[PDB]
Amino acid sequence: DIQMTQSPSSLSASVGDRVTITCRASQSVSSAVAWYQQKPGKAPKLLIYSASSLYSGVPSRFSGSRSGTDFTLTISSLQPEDFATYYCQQSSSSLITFGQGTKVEIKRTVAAPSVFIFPPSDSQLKSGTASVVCLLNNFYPREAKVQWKVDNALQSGNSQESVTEQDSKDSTYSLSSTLTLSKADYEKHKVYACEVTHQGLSSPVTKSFNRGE
Amino acid sequence: EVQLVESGGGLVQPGGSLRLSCAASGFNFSSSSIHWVRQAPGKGLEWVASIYSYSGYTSYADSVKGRFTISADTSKNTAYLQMNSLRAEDTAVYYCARSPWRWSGVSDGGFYYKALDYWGQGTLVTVSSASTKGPSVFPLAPSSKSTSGGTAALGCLVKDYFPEPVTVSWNSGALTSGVHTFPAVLQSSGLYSLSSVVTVPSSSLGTQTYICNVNHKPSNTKVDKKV
Amino acid sequence: RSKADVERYIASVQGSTPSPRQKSMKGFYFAKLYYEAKEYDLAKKYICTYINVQERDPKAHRFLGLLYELEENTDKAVECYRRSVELNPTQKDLVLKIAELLCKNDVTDGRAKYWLERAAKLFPGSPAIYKLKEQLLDCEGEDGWNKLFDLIQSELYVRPDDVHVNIRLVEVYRSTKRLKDAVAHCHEAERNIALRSSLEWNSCVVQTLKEYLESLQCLESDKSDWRATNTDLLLAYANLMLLTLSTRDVQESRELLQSFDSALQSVKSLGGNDELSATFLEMKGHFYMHAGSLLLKMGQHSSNVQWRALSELAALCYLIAFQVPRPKIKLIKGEAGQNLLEMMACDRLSQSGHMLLNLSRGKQDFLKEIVETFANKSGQSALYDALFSSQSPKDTSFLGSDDIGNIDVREPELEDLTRYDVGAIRAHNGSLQHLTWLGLQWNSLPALPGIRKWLKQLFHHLPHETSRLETNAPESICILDLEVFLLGVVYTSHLQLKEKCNSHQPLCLPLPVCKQLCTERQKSWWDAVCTLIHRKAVPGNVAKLRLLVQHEINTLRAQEKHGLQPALLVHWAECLQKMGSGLNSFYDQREYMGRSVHYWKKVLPLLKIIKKKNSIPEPIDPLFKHFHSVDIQASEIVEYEEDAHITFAILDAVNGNIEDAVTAFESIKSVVSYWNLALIFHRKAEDIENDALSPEEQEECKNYLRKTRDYLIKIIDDSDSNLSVVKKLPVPLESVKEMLNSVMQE
Repeated sequence: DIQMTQSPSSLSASVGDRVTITCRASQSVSSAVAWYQQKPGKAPKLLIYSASSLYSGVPSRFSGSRSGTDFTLTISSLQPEDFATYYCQQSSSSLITFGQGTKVEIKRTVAAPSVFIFPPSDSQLKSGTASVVCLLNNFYPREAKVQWKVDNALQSGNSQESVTEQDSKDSTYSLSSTLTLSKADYEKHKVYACEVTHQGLSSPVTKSFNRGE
Repeated sequence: EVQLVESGGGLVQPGGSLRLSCAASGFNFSSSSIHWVRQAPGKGLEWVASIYSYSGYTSYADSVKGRFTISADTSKNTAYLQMNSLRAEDTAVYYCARSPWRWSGVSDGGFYYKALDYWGQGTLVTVSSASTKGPSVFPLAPSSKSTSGGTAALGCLVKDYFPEPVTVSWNSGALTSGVHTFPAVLQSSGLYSLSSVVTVPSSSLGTQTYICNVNHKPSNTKVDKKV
Repeated sequence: RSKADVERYIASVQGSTPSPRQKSMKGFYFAKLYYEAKEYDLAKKYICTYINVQERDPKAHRFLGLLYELEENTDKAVECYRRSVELNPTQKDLVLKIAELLCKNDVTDGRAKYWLERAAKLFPGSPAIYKLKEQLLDCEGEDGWNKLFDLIQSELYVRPDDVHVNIRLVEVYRSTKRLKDAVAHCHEAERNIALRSSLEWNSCVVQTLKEYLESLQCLESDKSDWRATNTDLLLAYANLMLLTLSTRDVQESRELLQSFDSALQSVKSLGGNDELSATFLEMKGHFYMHAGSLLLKMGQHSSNVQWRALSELAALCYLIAFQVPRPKIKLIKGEAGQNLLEMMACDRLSQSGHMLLNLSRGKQDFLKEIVETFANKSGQSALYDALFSSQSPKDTSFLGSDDIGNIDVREPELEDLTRYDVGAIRAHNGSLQHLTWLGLQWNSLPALPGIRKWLKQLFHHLPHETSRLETNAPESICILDLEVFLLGVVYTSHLQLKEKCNSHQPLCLPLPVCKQLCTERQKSWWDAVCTLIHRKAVPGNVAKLRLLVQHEINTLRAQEKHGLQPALLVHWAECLQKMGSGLNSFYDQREYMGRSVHYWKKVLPLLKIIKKKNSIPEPIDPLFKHFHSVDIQASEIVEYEEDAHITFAILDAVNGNIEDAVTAFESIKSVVSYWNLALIFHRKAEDIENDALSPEEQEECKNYLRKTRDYLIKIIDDSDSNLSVVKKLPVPLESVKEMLNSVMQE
């Protein structure tokens, strides 16, 4: 099977930059590749067809190119409206495959997340479950790692997190981490700590609470 | 004047069946090849089906081969994606698109399409044996006494609901700025859950009553919760 | 010998031995001469009757088996040999035959093995014995049979319209003797519009159904779905009859009629009020219609005395068919099934309708005489006589037992006929043969067919005119192109047939009997553009099909090197003006008027050279055959120049050049110019008639409405006085009066 390996997976740049995205075809493929722009939630739009031909209506700053089995999308001067996800697509014999995609995030200076831990509410304990929430607010870049400590004991496989898209005003992200298990296990431990590691943090920082405060 | 409209989506139980309808207008449906491309949440584009322009030989990805069936009707000027034996993995936003005969070439060993020019709005298809359910709201207030100087953080936990979407607002839209509502996550049970939070001056805490307003329309649920 | 020598001997021994027993005991000796006169559907029934009285004769039984061998009915031929063998064991050669046929048809049953063992001991180590031993081995094994099945299914996936492949599936089902699956696929496949049009497929459908009726599996399973499958047989018979009549010869068509009539008699007894009963209703009509068409085929070749009598007889048949009411559509289980049944109903009324007319135009109220003279039961026997040989039992023949009650004897109404045609365009998959026939049938009538509505019924959502008219790429095909095409196909066909009969009525031929009415070039194009539009082309052949269409586009649009005689262009021009001039919407008016002006603009240069009696440069392999029969003459030039100038003005008016349009319209005092003058004066009045506005302008506004009234009155005054003017009306007379009523009440 043919595979289109897209690189990089996530890119960060600012306006005016000359940006480049590349896709490699595993097998030798003919010039039947395309490029698409997909803004969050909206439909994908066609930018380049047949490798280097511009789709009617696309701005002139877009250009496609190929070298061996590596196809490359090139934006001469990035614009604010071009900060979206891109995809490469090959059409082989009775088959179409897309790249993993490339997100173009707006670059800015670093920001440290202001963290606030929150305990499970009385109402939730009434139901029989216990969820701990750890906020990471208005930071940059997207990359971060959070760890959970129950009485200074690592936990994995029982918590999850989700991240907001890059905000429009300050270009910062936010993350909500949820540690969910039964009230029975929640009443079995007293100390709870949420640790955060981030490029913006001088050193890792942790905030914690004790059941009953 | 030229457009594609997707319909026939909605939720279904695993092992069930659905039928999507891609209504086309503005280009001769006979000379256009029709494709379907799904996309799960936070995932990339996956080609699932194609129909050669002037004849209609099918071709599917192995992830759905034998289960799905794509068809084209000249009289109704509409294409469809019949889906059978649906699995939870098939949960995704299904788009359709065309490729004119100008871009549809047939070669020894299969045919190729140069690109997909016209795309549709995209109809959602959810596959999950979980039954509809309203959200349970648990408050998340600050156990802080002016921790971060003059500003504190509060939020609401929307949990144990199905299916997406849920909408949240604070003080019925009065508290617009500072808010960040996070996408939901599929809990192994089958129900989704998300959090909504906002940063507000700690000096105003206790003075301005803070209330999050969640609305889960698929289950006709409305809940206001103070923090 | 001939047909007369053998059928005249019927009266020879009929007058010597008239009792039923001796009449049937002569069947073998009757059948003795039909086998020599090449009559196998007849000889079969003659010998079969002698077998009804002399059931123990090994010679007669073998003779029928040898006759079923010529019919290639293995199951029937084998059984006959069996009877002759069990009566007389000394017939060794028949033991070989039975063993020979059992091993060739199917080896799955051990019966083929048994008869081979006996055949061996009767002919020790003969050359044929080993041959049969190898044949029996030839048949594949269980894995082998399954292997073939997967190929056909995988082959049918991408090629469901292939006649041969679907036939093979029924044969494979029949080889494993799972006939229920054979009919099951046969039923689900009678919904395919293409397969329904295949002569060879329908023949297989008739057999696979009959085989199932007699099959042990049909009785054991249940008697509930028995009715369902029975319907398809009748349906198959109707389709098979339509096709056999056109392609096959006189003899084969008549033989199929007998199978049709046998089925009808076997079905009527059950009755009821379900799909089968409703199907029997519609198929009953088809029977007479095709029987009438069958009658006319024989008479065409024959003398005049037989022609009139046969056409008289056929006229009754078509009449019977037309009378039959529209079948109860609601009563069917599914949408596909019921829509199909109605489609056939429309086909019946349309085909029989035009025939009823073309036969009635010969004389005055010719139809009345046909009913008053042959509606008598005497005609029922005269019909059975001409169609069949009287020897067959007239009791179990549906034709002889039908209750011909209260024949409407009312000629058809054109308006009903139009909606029958339009509803039946999809009856024969829109073969250019089908449409060229209809178009010709309306060529003799005073009202014209809604061709644009035909095309809309076939190619849905095909634009009237394509934006990208600049190129001839066949992705830009438009309903206008097709409409312009069919016009030429019929205008060409009419002239070709006119030339043929001149060397030797042309309207009177029924649809099956007549041969290809279009040039293979034209037919190839229509079949191409059809397969292309409906998306039933072939990825490989796409480029070829696409180019085949492209080649002719430049002619349908009167572009470089158009093979168009000036007369055909003029016909296109006026036929589109008047076609468009009667439309209500502006989009359609503009388009049809545009094309009309376009073709006009291409002719006028030719007419000017023809106006001075010069020579036109004849074409190179034209798409539409030229004819001197309709070559334009100077006598008609000034009319076209005038009639064209109208078409110019009309488009000027639709575009907005009212000043130039009126100036031209007023120049010629024509009935059509009145309807145009009136229609545009009314619009200038109605809009300004009631809004608050300068009073002086209001009086001027009323003044136009006053002109409208006058011109409509000039139309009706001149219309009622002379008939030729009634035909020149761009719209119906009642439509002109309709506006006038509203004009004055305003």
